[PDB]
Amino acid sequence: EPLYSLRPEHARERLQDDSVETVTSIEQAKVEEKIQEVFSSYKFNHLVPRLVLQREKHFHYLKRGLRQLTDAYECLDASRPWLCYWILHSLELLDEPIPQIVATDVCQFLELCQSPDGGFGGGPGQYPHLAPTYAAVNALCIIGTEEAYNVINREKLLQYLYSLKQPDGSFLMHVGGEVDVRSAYCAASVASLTNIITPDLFEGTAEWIARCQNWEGGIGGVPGMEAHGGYTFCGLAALVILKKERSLNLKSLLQWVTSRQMRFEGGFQGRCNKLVDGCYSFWQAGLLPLLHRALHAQGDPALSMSHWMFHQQALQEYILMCCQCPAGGLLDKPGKSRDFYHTCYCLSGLSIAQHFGSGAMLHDVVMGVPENVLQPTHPVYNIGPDKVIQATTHFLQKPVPGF
Amino acid sequence: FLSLDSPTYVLYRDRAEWADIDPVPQNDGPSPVVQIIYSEKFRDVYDYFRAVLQRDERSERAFKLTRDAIELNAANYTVWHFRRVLLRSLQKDLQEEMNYIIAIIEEQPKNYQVWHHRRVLVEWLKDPSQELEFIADILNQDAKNYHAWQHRQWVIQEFRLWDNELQYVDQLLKEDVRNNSVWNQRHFVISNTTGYSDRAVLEREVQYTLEMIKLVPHNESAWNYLKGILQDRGLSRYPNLLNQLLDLQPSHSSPYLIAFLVDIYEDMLENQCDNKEDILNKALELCEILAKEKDTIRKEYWRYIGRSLQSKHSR
Ligand SMILES: CCN(CC)C(=O)Oc1ccc(C[C@@H]2CN(Cc3cncn3C)c3ccc(C#N)cc3CN2S(=O)(=O)c2ccc(OC)cc2)cc1
Ligand SMILES: CC(C)=CCC/C(C)=C/CC/C(C)=C/COP(=O)(O)OP(=O)(O)O
Ligand SMILES: [Zn+2]
Repeated sequence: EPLYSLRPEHARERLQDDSVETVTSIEQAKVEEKIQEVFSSYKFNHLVPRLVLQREKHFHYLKRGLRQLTDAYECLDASRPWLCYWILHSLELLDEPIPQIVATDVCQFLELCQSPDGGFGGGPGQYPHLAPTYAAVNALCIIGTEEAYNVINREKLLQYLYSLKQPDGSFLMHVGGEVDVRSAYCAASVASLTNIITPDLFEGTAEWIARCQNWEGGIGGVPGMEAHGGYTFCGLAALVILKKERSLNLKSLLQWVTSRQMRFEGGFQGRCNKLVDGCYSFWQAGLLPLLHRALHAQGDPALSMSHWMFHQQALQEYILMCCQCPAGGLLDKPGKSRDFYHTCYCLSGLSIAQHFGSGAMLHDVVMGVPENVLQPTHPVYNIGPDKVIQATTHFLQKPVPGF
Repeated sequence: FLSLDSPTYVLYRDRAEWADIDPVPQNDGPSPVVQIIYSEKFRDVYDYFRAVLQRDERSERAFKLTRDAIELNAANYTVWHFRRVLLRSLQKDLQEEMNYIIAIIEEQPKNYQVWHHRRVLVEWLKDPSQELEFIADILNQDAKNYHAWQHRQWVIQEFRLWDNELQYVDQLLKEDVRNNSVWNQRHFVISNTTGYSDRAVLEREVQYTLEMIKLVPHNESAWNYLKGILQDRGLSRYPNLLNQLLDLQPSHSSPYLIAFLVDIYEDMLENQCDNKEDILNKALELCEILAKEKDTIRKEYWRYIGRSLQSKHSR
């Protein structure tokens, strides 16, 4: 009883290296040693385990970062809209309101980032790129006012997306950039939310994405490349937006993700024979809701009506025990430093693991104190489902540009 | 020329060669958000980069400035784009630029911009001759670097350099048989050369994997490879496979072996196999062995597999 990771038999889930040591096994055993110490610390210190999400610490870390960042974030100077999205999403998940004037200041900042030729860049005067375009549009939707919606130039945005579209179905990340399954997701996310999808915008795109699924079951960044959770999320989520989820072998995909949850740590790895992280609480585990909605759309009557097809409890235990910084913020794994990215995706993953939804059926699992329960997140867009519905509704008022 | 970590580095604002140009400070608004408190050095380089960018100054001094800007934030895609404009306008020698990107990737190997720049150089030069060896040096430091594998695949495909790659694979597999990137490269090489729809290759591949599985039974990579190359023909098409796995249980058992058994049974049942309602119970016995005892992190998947099989292969 009652925390899965502290049960005596859990010790049997440690790595079996068959007496054959390689780089891979040495590195996995190091991680498992650190994590076991975390799991054990309660017993060694003779205290009852109590899992608490340090909301107030996280809130103050976020509140501050929304305004000001140390020079440690110099590496993210071409990604400032990412920071707006990470932090705003984290606040939304923690159920912390956004002052009308931080809202207006974010709006103004993102307008400075918008390019006269469409899309958003990483900061004022930077050229546009699909990653900061995605982040900007998501941030604006989280804010959700008429001001925030009005920032986006839908006409230019559509021009920009066409400028990136390739003959084989793919998109460039930016002009003169290269192509990637990330770009298809960024394009489909922004297009669908703002209602600018034309009949030919995504012609070939599902087939290009389907070419990225490999012998493993997952999706690589381009055809031929190793399966990875980041790319598998982008690929599946884009196909859900395009209604082409059917193009994939969903069954090999399901077997692949589920295989990515670590038996000992409880969190997810990004690819096979690599390390648990942190942000894959969202990128890997967020596949399960998408696979549920897909397999259900095909009439799969073996589907649970209460749980996603991963160990929700073990993931919550990983995040809560191993991924919180005491000063606020969340992280990849013990011994790493906090950051706003892991704060975003660790909390997004926590939320997914807490909330099951499937039409009529709703069911929560909240490990630790009941205060730990977060607001839900939409598995396709990773903003609140209310922000999505809301946003999709307001831009349906307008015609797809051209019309 | 003047390195950013030279003891004698001077800010651009104190350089005489730059006096004619007024820096352009970042326009962040009256009340900024996510405002990063840049070091003096970063802010100084970038104020001058904005100036040359806005004037579209296509000069040797601008070219050298992009170097410092890149070093300060190599993720800055706007600087890389301008550097490429400058490489072309100034007619810079691209082999020297190849020397530069080599040094940069070597320092910051997990960055998209850096590998994309290299690829652009190789396509400008139509010259892949340094690539496999350079890539092998990066992989000697991190054998799982995703960009390095992606660039390798690209070079091999584009310039048809397939002939020595399976040998490279073999080397790395011996170094670390758990390296999933190397198992993936194996599949990539074989399926683009001889293919797997061939009996001589399909076999040797299987015998090699079973041989790897035997040496280290809890390496999931070899198991996923094995499954991967047999499964789209259908596992039940190979009837000896069952037996040969149902023979190393007490010797080499794992949740991987047991789960492979379930995949075999699953395909058997999907085709109208012999002893139908019979092989089904074997599978369920295993599923619940997995969901309750042997692989409980997947309890929700294995209970769902128990179900769907029940649902379509029972009564
Ligand atoms: C476009 C979708 N969004 C929403 C804005 C998004 O965040 O997507 C990603 C953008 C970039 C990335 C790649 C990296 C990932 N990392 C490094 C990392 C994460 N987990 C383990 N590691 C080693 C990080 C890490 C920290 C932060 C913060 N804050 C951000 C990233 C985002 N990027 S990164 O290439 O920009 C980067 C940044 C800092 C860094 O030094 C730690 C290493 C990489 C992944 C997802
Ligand atoms: C829309 C968008 C931009 C989505 C992001 C997609 C995403 C998370 C991509 C990851 C790319 C990748 C192979 C990282 C490997 O890093 P690593 O080798 O350090 O880590 P790993 O060992 O966990 O693979
Ligand atoms: Zn991470």
